[PDB]
Amino acid sequence: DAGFLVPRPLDALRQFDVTSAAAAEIMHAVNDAFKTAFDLDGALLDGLALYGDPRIADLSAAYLQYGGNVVREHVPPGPSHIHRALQQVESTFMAEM
Amino acid sequence: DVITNVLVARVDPAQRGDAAVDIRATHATFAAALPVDPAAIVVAMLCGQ
Amino acid sequence: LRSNVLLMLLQFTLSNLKINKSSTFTSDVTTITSGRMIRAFPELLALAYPGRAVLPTQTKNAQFLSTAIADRIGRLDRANLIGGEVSAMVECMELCDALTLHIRETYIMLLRSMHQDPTQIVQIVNECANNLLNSTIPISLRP
Amino acid sequence: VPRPNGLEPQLIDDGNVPRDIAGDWVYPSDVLQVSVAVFRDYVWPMVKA
Amino acid sequence: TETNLIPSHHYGKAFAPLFASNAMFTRNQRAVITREAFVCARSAVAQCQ
Amino acid sequence: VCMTNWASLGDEGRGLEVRLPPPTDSSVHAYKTVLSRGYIDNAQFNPLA
Amino acid sequence: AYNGLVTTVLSEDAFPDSSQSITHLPSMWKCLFLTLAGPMTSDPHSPVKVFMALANLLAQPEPIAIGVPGMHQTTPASQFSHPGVWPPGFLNPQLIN
Amino acid sequence: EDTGLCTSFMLLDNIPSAHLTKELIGFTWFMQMYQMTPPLPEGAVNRI
Repeated sequence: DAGFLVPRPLDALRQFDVTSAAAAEIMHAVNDAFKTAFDLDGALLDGLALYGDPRIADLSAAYLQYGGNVVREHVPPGPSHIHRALQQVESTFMAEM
Repeated sequence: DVITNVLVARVDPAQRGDAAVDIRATHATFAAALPVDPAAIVVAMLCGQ
Repeated sequence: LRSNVLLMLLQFTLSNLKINKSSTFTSDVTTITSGRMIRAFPELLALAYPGRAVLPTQTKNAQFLSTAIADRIGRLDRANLIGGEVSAMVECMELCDALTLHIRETYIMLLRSMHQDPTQIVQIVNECANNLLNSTIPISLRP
Repeated sequence: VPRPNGLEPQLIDDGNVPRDIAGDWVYPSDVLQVSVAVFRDYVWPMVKA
Repeated sequence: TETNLIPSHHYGKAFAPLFASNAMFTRNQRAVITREAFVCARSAVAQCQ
Repeated sequence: VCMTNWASLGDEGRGLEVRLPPPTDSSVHAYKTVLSRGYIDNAQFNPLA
Repeated sequence: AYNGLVTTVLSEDAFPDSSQSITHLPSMWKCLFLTLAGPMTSDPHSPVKVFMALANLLAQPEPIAIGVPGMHQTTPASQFSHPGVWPPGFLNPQLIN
Repeated sequence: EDTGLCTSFMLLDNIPSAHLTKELIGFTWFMQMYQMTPPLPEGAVNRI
């Protein structure tokens, strides 16, 4: 119910506050829906479900120099298409469940 | 200016609820330190036509 | 009796000189707690958390459990440093009492007193060896 | 809560006060799930009548 | 002695298997129990007298 | 009834479907994807997930 | 090419041990090969891991004041892994007589 | 390491409640009747 700010149309569906241990099994079975559909080999973003917090937002990489400097390179995804397709299915489920 | 660490942040550190530095922070150097033999590099530096 | 009681509470103190170790805090998916991360041990799970009880009929021990505050259960404040590693410590509210808890905390305090940083252990060993052998301790956060 | 002298076995309100069954209740789902062993024997037989 | 020896090198090799283990602090860890047993005996004798 | 690719005619495509049964039967085996393994029967879904 | 993901470092075995002095002949052939294979590695402390590897050897022929607190002239040259441990004599040779 | 509830005072029942089933029933609901181990122990008198 906290975390990242996506438009959530499924919201009256009762769901408890997902902690980091429970967001693993959500994130693991979503990246297992891309390895079954597109049949990739190798990691394909599943690393995000085996350690650390799965509620990732704005993934970024940085290096800390010794002289008190840190170069964050924020890499966000550009246009997203399946998520644009998912948000219309998720807003049709609340219309016709 | 010599780089000390390389960190991957799932969420930028101003907004993450509980600090979770990347695990690569724990390593002594800033990457996977494979050792190399300097007496094997120095053969390929002095020979090699 | 005083000499026998003091030699019994010495055995009460010494048998409690342990370190509290954190097991896994699995979330509760059922509707009894719903989301508050309890501590799944096997017949001790229903004996450690009286807040998670089912009270079908108004019995005298279930009359007391009706006043149990529902949020005061499970972990409260996971203090984890490194993402992907073990947490440093957690603050839970299980069935443990205060008297035994106080003894256990003191034992943890004792270990902390006789513990030095890695910039001190290498400054002890290299001085206990008269700098014949000087050693390197890596400079990265051992949590 | 069952009462001893034949007085009907009532159940607990929201504010923890035993009100009688024969009325119209509003069981929230969570409650039904943790009391279906006592829903099925006391209040739901007072539904079918 | 040996002819060409370095006394800061020959001791660095001979004291090598000593400090490679944490047996140097067994005498240190034993002292923190000979203390706590001593106070809890002096407070156990003198609380009976 | 939502039976995805019921009228397909191309190739295998992607091994993934939501073949919901009609509501005369029980449509419960497609709502136990995430936090519903082991502790639940094959005739009920967890409403908290 | 993959620097930052994986950095090759000099081995902790082919360093001359700091107890050994430079009068030992096969302990300077380990230090000669260390300097020639110095810039080949992508370890950013390979200046200090090469420079202090000599200064471990002649640590009584040429005694020096390694100004970092905690690190003594004989401290082995695999210890210098952080930029705070770069000795101030190395950063400016005017502090070395 | 302990890995257990750091308690030392076990709530026990030394005098069990009667499982009376012919005369005078419904007065005593054992927790175990519904298949659950009760958190606080049930007995006529529960000592510590």
